[PDB]
Amino acid sequence: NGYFKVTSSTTGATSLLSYLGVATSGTDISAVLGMNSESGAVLTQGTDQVVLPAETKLEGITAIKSEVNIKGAMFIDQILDADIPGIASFAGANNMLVYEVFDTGYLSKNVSNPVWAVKLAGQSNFRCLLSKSGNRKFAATYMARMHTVLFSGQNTAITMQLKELS
Amino acid sequence: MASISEVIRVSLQQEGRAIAPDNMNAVGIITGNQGVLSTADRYRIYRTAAAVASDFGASSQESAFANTFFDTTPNPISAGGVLVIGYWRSASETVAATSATLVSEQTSESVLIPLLNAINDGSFTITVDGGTEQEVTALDFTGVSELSEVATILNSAITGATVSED
Repeated sequence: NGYFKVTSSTTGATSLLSYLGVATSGTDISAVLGMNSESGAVLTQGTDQVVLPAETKLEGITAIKSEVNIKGAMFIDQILDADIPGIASFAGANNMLVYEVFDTGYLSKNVSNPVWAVKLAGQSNFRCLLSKSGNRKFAATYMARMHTVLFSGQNTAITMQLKELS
Repeated sequence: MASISEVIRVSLQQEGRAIAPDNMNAVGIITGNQGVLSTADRYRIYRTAAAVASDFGASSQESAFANTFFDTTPNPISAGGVLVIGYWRSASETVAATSATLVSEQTSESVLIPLLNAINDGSFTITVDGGTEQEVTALDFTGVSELSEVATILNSAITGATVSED
């Protein structure tokens, strides 16, 4: 895709430092090739060895918005309760939505119930959903139904009371 | 097995609440039966014969006058008016002594709930004056969504005194 990739056969702690330089023995291609030292060029030097990043937390979602600027997020897994306030605060700060489902166990006005905690905290960006089956797919069709709006047409602001889902 | 009756609530025979109008035709029928209205309960405002009877009794004189009033096809209510019933002490007004009564001015339900939700503990000092002044602390409002709930919590909080919401 318009990029010229040069990769040594050896893997691990082998460096292709040179930005194609210049040979005194001919007419260069380096300058026109656009991979000179002065020319902007990414040169990821070979890493030492295989690396083992420790398991991040779902809070590591910070990275995702760091690189994509999404606005509606999910998680395949269920978000564990202790992480709920953290991800809620993240949603409030990083200016996006986060749809999450819960089974009937979280049906209470109790503080111990994380969703009621969200309500009392005003963490309004952390949308909470119900599925007796705990159908995580229910988040998808939810996220896929709210966000369909263009914000340039005449009348397009939709609620979600009684909307067809999948 | 969910129902319509939660998203489209349809019912029958609900009496629209009546308020004292500035209108000229807010007429009065003064009665002489201490059965339902006291000196303090000096009057009561009505818009439907049905409610009139359901407060007095369809067998009551006041009920019959209400019917004869409400049957005139041009009805004062048709011109944005109300019926009222008063009370004058025809007979020996017995007034049973009641208890000391305390009322909050703040009718606003909405504003109260979040403040109660945020506060975990509580503190509260009433005096029934029946002895030791009360020292009431263990108050939680986190699980409250409606005024009735804080009411009942207060009830369980104050000895010798029932609390409620009207």
